Amino acid sequence: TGAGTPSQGKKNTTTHTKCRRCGEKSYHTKKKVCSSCGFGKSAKRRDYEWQSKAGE
Amino acid sequence: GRRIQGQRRGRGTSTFRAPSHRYKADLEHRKVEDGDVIAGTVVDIEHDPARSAPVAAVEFEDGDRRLILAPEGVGVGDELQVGVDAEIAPGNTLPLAEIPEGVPVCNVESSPGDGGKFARASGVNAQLLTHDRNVAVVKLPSGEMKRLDPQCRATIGVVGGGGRTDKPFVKAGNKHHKMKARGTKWPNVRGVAMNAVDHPFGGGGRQHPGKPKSISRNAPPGRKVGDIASKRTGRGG
Amino acid sequence: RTGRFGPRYGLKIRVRVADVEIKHKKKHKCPVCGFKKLKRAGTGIWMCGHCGYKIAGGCYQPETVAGKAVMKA
RNA sequence: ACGACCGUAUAGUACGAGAGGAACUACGGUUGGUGGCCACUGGUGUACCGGUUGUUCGAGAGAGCACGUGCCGGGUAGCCA
RNA sequence: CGAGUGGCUUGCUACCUCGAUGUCGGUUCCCUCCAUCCUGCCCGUGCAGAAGCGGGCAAGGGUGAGGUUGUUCGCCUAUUA
RNA sequence: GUCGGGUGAGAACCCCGACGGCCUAAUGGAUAAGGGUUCCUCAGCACUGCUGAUCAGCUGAGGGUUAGCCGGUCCUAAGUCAUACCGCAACUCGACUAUGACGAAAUGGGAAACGGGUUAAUAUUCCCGUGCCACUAUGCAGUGAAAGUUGACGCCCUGGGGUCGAUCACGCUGGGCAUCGCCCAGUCGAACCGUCCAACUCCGUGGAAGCCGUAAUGGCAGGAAGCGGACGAACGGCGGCAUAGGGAAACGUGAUUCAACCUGGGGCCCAUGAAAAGACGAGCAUAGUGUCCGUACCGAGAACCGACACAGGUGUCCAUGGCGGCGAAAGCCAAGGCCUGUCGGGAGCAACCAACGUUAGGGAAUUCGGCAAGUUAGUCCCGUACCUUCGGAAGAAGGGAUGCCUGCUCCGGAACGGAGCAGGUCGCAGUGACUCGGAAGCUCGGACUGUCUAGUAACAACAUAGGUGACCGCAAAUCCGCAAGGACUCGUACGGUCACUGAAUCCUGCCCAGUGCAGGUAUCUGAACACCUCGUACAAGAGGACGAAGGACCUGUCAACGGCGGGGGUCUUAAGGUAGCGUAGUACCUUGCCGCAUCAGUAGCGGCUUGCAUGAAUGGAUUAACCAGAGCUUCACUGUCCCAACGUUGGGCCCGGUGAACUGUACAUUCCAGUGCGGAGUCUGGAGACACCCAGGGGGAAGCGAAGACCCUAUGGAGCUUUACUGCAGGCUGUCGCUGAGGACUCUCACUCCGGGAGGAGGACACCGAUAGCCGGGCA
RNA sequence: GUGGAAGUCUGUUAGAGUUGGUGUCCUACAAUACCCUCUCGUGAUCUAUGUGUAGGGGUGAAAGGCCCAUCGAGUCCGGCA
Ligand SMILES: *C(=O)[C@H](Cc1ccccc1)NC(=O)CCCCCN
Ligand SMILES: [Cl-]
Ligand SMILES: [Cl-]
Ligand SMILES: [Cl-]
Ligand SMILES: [K+]
Ligand SMILES: [Mg+2]
Ligand SMILES: [Mg+2]
Ligand SMILES: [Mg+2]
Ligand SMILES: [Mg+2]
Ligand SMILES: [Mg+2]
Ligand SMILES: [Mg+2]
Ligand SMILES: [Mg+2]
Ligand SMILES: [Mg+2]
Ligand SMILES: [Mg+2]
Ligand SMILES: [Mg+2]
Ligand SMILES: [Mg+2]
Ligand SMILES: [Mg+2]
Ligand SMILES: [Mg+2]
Ligand SMILES: [Mg+2]
Ligand SMILES: [Mg+2]
Ligand SMILES: [Mg+2]
Ligand SMILES: [Mg+2]
Ligand SMILES: [Mg+2]
Ligand SMILES: [Mg+2]
Ligand SMILES: [Mg+2]
Ligand SMILES: [Mg+2]
Ligand SMILES: [Mg+2]
Ligand SMILES: [Mg+2]
Ligand SMILES: [Mg+2]
Ligand SMILES: [Mg+2]
Ligand SMILES: [Mg+2]
Ligand SMILES: [Mg+2]
Ligand SMILES: [Mg+2]
Ligand SMILES: [Mg+2]
Ligand SMILES: [Mg+2]
Ligand SMILES: [Mg+2]
Ligand SMILES: [Mg+2]
Ligand SMILES: [Mg+2]
Ligand SMILES: [Mg+2]
Ligand SMILES: [Mg+2]
Ligand SMILES: [Mg+2]
Ligand SMILES: [Mg+2]
Ligand SMILES: [Mg+2]
Ligand SMILES: [Mg+2]
Ligand SMILES: [Mg+2]
Ligand SMILES: [Mg+2]
Ligand SMILES: [Mg+2]
Ligand SMILES: [Mg+2]
Ligand SMILES: [Mg+2]
Ligand SMILES: [Mg+2]
Ligand SMILES: [Mg+2]
Ligand SMILES: [Mg+2]
Ligand code: NA
Ligand code: NA
Ligand code: NA
Ligand code: NA
Ligand code: NA
Ligand code: NA
Ligand code: NA
Ligand code: NA
Ligand code: NA
Ligand code: NA
Ligand code: NA
Ligand code: NA
Ligand code: NA
Ligand code: NA
Ligand code: NA
Ligand code: NA
Ligand code: NA
Ligand code: NA
Ligand code: NA
Ligand code: NA
Ligand code: NA
Repeated sequence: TGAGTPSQGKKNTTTHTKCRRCGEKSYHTKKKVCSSCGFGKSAKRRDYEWQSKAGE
Repeated sequence: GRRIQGQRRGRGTSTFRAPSHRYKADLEHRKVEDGDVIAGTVVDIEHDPARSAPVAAVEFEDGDRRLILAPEGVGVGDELQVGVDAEIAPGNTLPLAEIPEGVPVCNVESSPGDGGKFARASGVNAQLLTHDRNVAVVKLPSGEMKRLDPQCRATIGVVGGGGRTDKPFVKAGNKHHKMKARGTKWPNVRGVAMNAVDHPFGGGGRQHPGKPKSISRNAPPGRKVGDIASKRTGRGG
Repeated sequence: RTGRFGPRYGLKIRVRVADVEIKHKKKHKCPVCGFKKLKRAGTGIWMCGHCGYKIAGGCYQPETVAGKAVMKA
């Protein structure tokens, strides 16, 4: 079975959804954790220094 | 390379775990204040998914209902007793001290009150040889002579289900069904059939181990494969 | 017996399956009553269809060579 | 756009102790190639005609479908070897 | 032993192509060369004849079917001018 | 699809009718996920729609989803999270232990709803009618009340009860057909309330010594049959519901086979087939309450995922519509759906191409190879070799039969079930289409079913049972973690971990020198602390004594890595190839030699065999069965071939509409020769050459496509290996701290483990922290 | 005779798989498709949903296979010009 087009057919599972905390469609309803703001994992907001160029 | 199979095991993932949730009871000797008065009645004989051997359901005088590591010859209705003054019949449990030397025993405690550790598999049995006020010498199924505190409780008789090993599985399918009831990864791929990256025996234009198979006791996990600290190998001599 | 296996598995494997299972299915003499109405209920479990007595025995035989040594000692 | 071979007469002759055994020429045919043609034989021929299985149109009659003819039997013209 | 011709084999060289000129064999279809296997015309013969052997001119046409092998090559069979 | 017609400025494709078709586990009906308004109405055509459009899933504007009794909600599953505890330099990190919570919408468990009607669009939700559940309140009853039952369960075989459906018989109602008298549709009616009860179990009676009983097993003096009784089922029967409802009408009765549903019996396990909430137990009247969330529509060759209205992918239920037949098979046909797998018009419609039919005579000559195609085919009777693990081989092979019509027989309660008989009779052909094996032999491999390179490898590779060796008594062996801790383990040697070989059968020789592992070890070697000497008012430093693991040394071990020769009638380096097998899937010489087979056989098979360079669990030999595995032979078959032809359908060609891409330094009508960085349309010399266009098959542009994947080069990269260099985890061992009392010893008080506790075991060791030596491609 | 076992047989039942055609396609219907052929089809079976394991780590009946068209070390951003 091709890993391409034919394997795209079974994709009717919902995972990422609109987050209650940040509003981004990044709340993983299976994990109950937002990949965008960290809701469900961290009280503090998810943020990293690598989201921008080192000197900026 | 990559961690070998023996290393994936330890992590305790689903594939390597025993279907505990599908198991019945943790077979252990009952706790008795003292006196021995404790006796109960066999109510039923069930199959133990964890040992592929029968086990007996018992109702005790003080209302307690617990499964028990059943020796051969226990039937519904029989009355079992557990304590210092328990009669000396099959199925009854009492300290090695109170047991007459020369009698076959099973489910022996390593230390008084641990609920039994030795001789619990199908048809096996320990052999109480010597007594004393300090040491009770028992011979375990492996043939070893073990010195035990005479206060160590045990059950009279041999474990039920003897001879299980006598019949061959005949087909992969039967192994399969048995394996599905144990904490084990099956089937087994030989190291020599793997890639160098996956196992110290892997690789090569043909199949053979790289070095000798006898590995030192000091070898680290990932390398300790083959014949571990073998005192010898083969059959000759 | 082993005939369900067809020409598969070889001599020893199926000869032992027949041997074990023939003894296995033999009429067995009940320990409580004395009637030969003991049948295997499952692995290591036996019962008398006559009185209903359910016993603990060998895996393919109600009595094992070792279980007998117990009675004596 | 023709190449080549076999056979007959020549002749059981010339030659030759014998065994054996030609030619010129004239004929008949075959093979390969070439161009064309379909009276003849042969192929096709889901034009056509018949037989018959299953099913549907109530039966009958007459029909549809079964892969672009259900299958079987016959086959004109044309196209072909 | 000496003198050469060819550019099919094999080797040498590293000029051409590494921002790629698709491999061997086979097949199919076309043209060509002659150092001619057959056919035409000839010379010599240790040329009686018949059957050959060797040579000259000559490239018009022909040079086919099969068994083993991927084979090219080659070995083998029966036909063949 | 076609002919008519409707609407419209405009109609091949929007709508109506007829005629003609397509889909039958789906192209029908209901839905899960997922989509998200795509649903309905009106108005439109700039966009989207493979052409057009008056149409639309498009554009714009409105409208549309109604629940005590359908879901959610509640319960608990694998498992997840939160808090506490502990770890960590630390956390948004981390295992355990407690507590709490979360975790099932088709498809786990579960209090209660049916029938009719209605809208453009909802409907067990609204309306009408009827019914039901739970809680609460009032009243009567009741003292019972929590033990127990239920929820609640695997795989295989099977009996009984039984509804719908389907069919048969006959009657009634309506329809169709028009030589008969046939053919089609209907003939209805719920939840619920009440009642009936087969099976199972049990009781009394009875008293079987051979009877009772089953599809089968089975039952019995420990009491069989029979008889009487207790308990006791359906989504089933029966009555109500119902001068409800529905139907134009009639508004039936019996039967068979019986999905659903109910209830039993048997067999299997080295496999044992959830849990909890809840319900029952535990009466009745009347009344009140029953909130919150979901509800439209699609559910797919246009509403989902795949960039698309994508030939792909995507779960559940309808498995009982008719004929057919073994059949949920083919073929044909209903109900229902559709003509939207959405561009059309024209040419006897050429060449060429895709799918395909048929080809005389020959019959594998084709080819690496029978690739492709073909042959055979269903059912019954007869009959069936070698070999074999006795199962099989086997549908071996081979031979015969097969329709229709008339009248019958047998099995059975019967079938619209099955098996036969006699007679008549048609065709070239009776499994008449359809469905539907070609057969046989030799050799190689793996025993077998199974697994695999999603996307060029399905195999001989992996797995497997079976054989074997290794480690470990559980405070274990093995393994994960930095730690706190953890898997194995609800486990305990008949265990489970680590490896090798790979069913069966006959077997499995010799070698311990090297390497590995393990045991032992007088002596030798062997670090640090402490100790002794020298040195320093101290210190650095030098040296000594003692000496752990380890090494030297000795021993054991090959189903441990591996080895099994040259020479002579021993030497390297331990042994010197045994049983077997052998030109091998291993044999260079090689197409070895002989034989079989053929006209001819680098093939195949058999024998020989000095084996370049076979050989025993790096398993050897051999082997029935099995195989989309490799090679060979025969019969059969045939367009694979001789050698091609004709035909069918879709293209191709012409016309209307729609409308890309690849590629392009320039110039360019070339050809033959030459030359040139040695492979030129463009240079040189000649030759040829009027321009433009249509179709073709692809000779050339070293054609297009891809900064060559081969090869080398770079003090490039990565993955892998090891007795490469250097280090790092980990294991072993000595020492110091925890740490205490009296080269060997006792004790108990820290500390560890067992025990519910009392207490028991162990004990200054172990664990843990620090350090030293050895091992250390496990890792960088 | 009864019984009805089997990693048993036939089988496009459903469903799973993917041998040959080296066919069609190869600016595709499709970044793995179509057709015929073929294998399995009561079991080590197939399948939906839920759930667990995470990057030198998983998972692997072992092909260096698979971990969202990405695997001899996923993807994203950063180190980084
Ligand atoms: C040897 O001749 C190599 C073989 C090869 C190399 C790489 C991968 C597979 C096999 N063949 C070539 O180098 C052919 C090159 C083709 C060049 C065409 N322009
Ligand atoms: Cl096991
Ligand atoms: Cl719902
Ligand atoms: Cl029954
Ligand atoms: K090149
Ligand atoms: Mg992928
Ligand atoms: Mg336990
Ligand atoms: Mg078995
Ligand atoms: Mg498991
Ligand atoms: Mg294995
Ligand atoms: Mg490999
Ligand atoms: Mg390695
Ligand atoms: Mg091997
Ligand atoms: Mg090996
Ligand atoms: Mg037709
Ligand atoms: Mg080219
Ligand atoms: Mg000449
Ligand atoms: Mg010429
Ligand atoms: Mg609409
Ligand atoms: Mg409109
Ligand atoms: Mg919940
Ligand atoms: Mg449910
Ligand atoms: Mg609707
Ligand atoms: Mg709806
Ligand atoms: Mg469409
Ligand atoms: Mg022919
Ligand atoms: Mg041939
Ligand atoms: Mg040939
Ligand atoms: Mg074929
Ligand atoms: Mg009868
Ligand atoms: Mg036929
Ligand atoms: Mg061979
Ligand atoms: Mg195999
Ligand atoms: Mg592949
Ligand atoms: Mg295969
Ligand atoms: Mg393949
Ligand atoms: Mg193998
Ligand atoms: Mg074993
Ligand atoms: Mg094994
Ligand atoms: Mg084993
Ligand atoms: Mg030979
Ligand atoms: Mg050996
Ligand atoms: Mg010029
Ligand atoms: Mg390059
Ligand atoms: Mg290379
Ligand atoms: Mg490197
Ligand atoms: Mg503890
Ligand atoms: Mg390295
Ligand atoms: Mg099978
Ligand atoms: Mg099958
Ligand atoms: Mg899953
Ligand atoms: Mg490899
Ligand atoms: Na190896
Ligand atoms: Na020359
Ligand atoms: Na180039
Ligand atoms: Na070629
Ligand atoms: Na010539
Ligand atoms: Na040849
Ligand atoms: Na009823
Ligand atoms: Na039928
Ligand atoms: Na259209
Ligand atoms: Na199978
Ligand atoms: Na050795
Ligand atoms: Na050694
Ligand atoms: Na060898
Ligand atoms: Na197979
Ligand atoms: Na043909
Ligand atoms: Na060209
Ligand atoms: Na690499
Ligand atoms: Na029998
Ligand atoms: Na296929
Ligand atoms: Na990585
Ligand atoms: Na970067």
